[PDB]
Amino acid sequence: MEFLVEDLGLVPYGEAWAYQKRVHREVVAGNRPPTLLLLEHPRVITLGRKATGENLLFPESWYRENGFELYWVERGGDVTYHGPGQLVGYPIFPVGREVRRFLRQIEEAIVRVAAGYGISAYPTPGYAGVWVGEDKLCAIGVAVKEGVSFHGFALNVNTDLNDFTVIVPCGLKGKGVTSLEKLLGRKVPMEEAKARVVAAFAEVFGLRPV
Ligand SMILES: CCCCCCCC=O
Repeated sequence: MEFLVEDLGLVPYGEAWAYQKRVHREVVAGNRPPTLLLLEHPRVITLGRKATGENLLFPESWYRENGFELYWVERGGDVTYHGPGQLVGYPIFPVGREVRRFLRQIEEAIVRVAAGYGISAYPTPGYAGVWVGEDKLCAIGVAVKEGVSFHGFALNVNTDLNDFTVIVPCGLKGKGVTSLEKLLGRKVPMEEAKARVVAAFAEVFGLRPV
């Protein structure tokens, strides 16, 4: 019937990760409703299941020297970047066995958010995440353990898109990355993007937000 939204604001990746795991435990135990965490991270690169050292353009020592944190994680995908101005959403939801369906629902929610801004976005038949033309507006990479999801999505609102140039994803993809700011030619308030994401999730999943 319901999902809980928690706005964590700006939180370091490591502690936010530990929080994800604690939230996940409670949902698995049936002691917390499905939970959508909304937040930002300080500049961080994460390397998922498919990731290798060639997903990094520079040596990894360079990243830490230049203001990035770097972590190896168990989510789908290879490399991604999170940083200020990017709305990171961690839906920690009792999805069961239907992971592909859950991914499609996240995609749909993001497509709805973009539509609210007058932007035509699509999952694309062939590339993970949500795209506007040849550019990726939102990365998506989930993990599921004991039938409950963690990690999630990363919607570019006012992201510093220049920070993506130092990472080199592998596989089938479009040409670039984009943000609501870049597409609209002006910054979009983070509090507003959060509200619209909540509204979109409520609609797609058919749950009332608390
Ligand atoms: C929380 C968003 C994670 C997105 C990871 C997708 C990377 C694709 O290869």
